[PDB]
Amino acid sequence: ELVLALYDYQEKSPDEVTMKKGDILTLLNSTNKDWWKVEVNDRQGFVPAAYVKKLD
Repeated sequence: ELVLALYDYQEKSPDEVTMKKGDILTLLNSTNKDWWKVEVNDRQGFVPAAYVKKLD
């Protein structure tokens, strides 16, 4: 399942990942209402669910 970064997000903790607006990410875990685990290129970690949008 693919998602679109709606906004830039810079990582602020060791479970997080940095993404840039318009980036296309792989949705890994949408279990948490607030933080979704995504893959941005080679790196995986959590971003705000609200800053990404399911395409798929």
